[PDB]
Amino acid sequence: HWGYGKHNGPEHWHKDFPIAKGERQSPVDIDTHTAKYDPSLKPLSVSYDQATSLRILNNGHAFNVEFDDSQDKAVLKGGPLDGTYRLIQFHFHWGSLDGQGSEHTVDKKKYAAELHLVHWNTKYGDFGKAVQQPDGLAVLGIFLKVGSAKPGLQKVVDVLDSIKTKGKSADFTNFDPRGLLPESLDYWTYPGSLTTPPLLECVTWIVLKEPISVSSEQVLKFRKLNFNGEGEPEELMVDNWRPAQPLKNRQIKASFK
Ligand SMILES: COCCNC(=O)c1ccc(S(N)(=O)=O)cc1
Ligand SMILES: COCCNC(=O)c1ccc(S(N)(=O)=O)cc1
Ligand SMILES: [Zn+2]
Repeated sequence: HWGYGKHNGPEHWHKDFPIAKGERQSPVDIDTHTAKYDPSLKPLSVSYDQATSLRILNNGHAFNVEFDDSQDKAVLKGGPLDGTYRLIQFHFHWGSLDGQGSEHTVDKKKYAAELHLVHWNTKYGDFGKAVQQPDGLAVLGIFLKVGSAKPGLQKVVDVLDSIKTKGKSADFTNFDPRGLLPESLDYWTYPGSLTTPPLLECVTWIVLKEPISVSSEQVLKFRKLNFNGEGEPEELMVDNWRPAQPLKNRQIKASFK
């Protein structure tokens, strides 16, 4: 099936997911000079105070922290969005070395990793119906650079030993995703897609300008995870990022002057 290796990686995905060559694919390079400030964007509202994390899962492509999305407990609104988008999960993409790992790039610069907080538009009732809609999803993307440790990430790092291999899950309640955000909510936004198969073109991307810093030890712990299941030959979970895709007929808007 699909992956990140030579024989099943991004350059192969189009054969089973032809939208891989579509008109609004993600990620993209964010050329900061050609992005345009958009005074029509409303203030962005990240409302995570009632977030209810449930579980962490190694799905063979990344690890997901899942949330209870049966009510409006952790939502994203404002910015480019109409209405309310409910948080369902977050995960990361990262590299084998600190000089790569992000999916979006900024003036071609790659960060060590990228966090994706995935939300679905509540007008569609649940995630599965939302991914049938051109405005079904909003993903908040946050770059990670290696420097000082991020205290609010440590609880994630500490549980990874229990989900080393594909299909493993563990209880992960009472985790506050607000500890993963940078100080500033300045962002760029554009219409795009899921960055993994099935590559559906449902996402309003909101990519924060300010990276968070994580320590070398924190990202090394990400790199000890496995793509494979237990008892299978070990392939380290590293470089699980899709490269930047053609911008095509899209303009990136900035929330800041
Ligand atoms: C199952 O053993 C390996 C044989 N399969 C493959 O090599 C393969 C490669 C690419 C795709 S993809 N990226 O178009 O979906 C799907 C399958
Ligand atoms: C209908 O898809 C089946 C499951 N896939 C997902 O939920 C999914 C969510 C977010 C991203 S990402 N990397 O764009 O944030 C990629 C995939
Ligand atoms: Zn992602």
